Amino acid sequence: GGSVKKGRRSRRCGQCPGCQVPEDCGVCTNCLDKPKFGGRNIKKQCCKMRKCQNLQWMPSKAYLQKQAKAVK
Ligand SMILES: [Zn+2]
Ligand SMILES: [Zn+2]
Repeated sequence: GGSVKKGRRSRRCGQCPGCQVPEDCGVCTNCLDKPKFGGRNIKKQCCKMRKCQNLQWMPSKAYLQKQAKAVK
């Protein structure tokens, strides 16, 4: 259930508004959903301000399963 299926490889940049947030903004639905923000840690979702904006993506190869290694 928590595995990649209809998606591709993605890696957050690490220098955007999202990646620069190591804490909970405390004002977005996700954060406010936390007890410390009045919530109840029931929704405990990814902070809207934390979610990366720019990540490295690449086409999937689960359907092709081609080869791209140093065959020898
Ligand atoms: Zn937030
Ligand atoms: Zn980022």
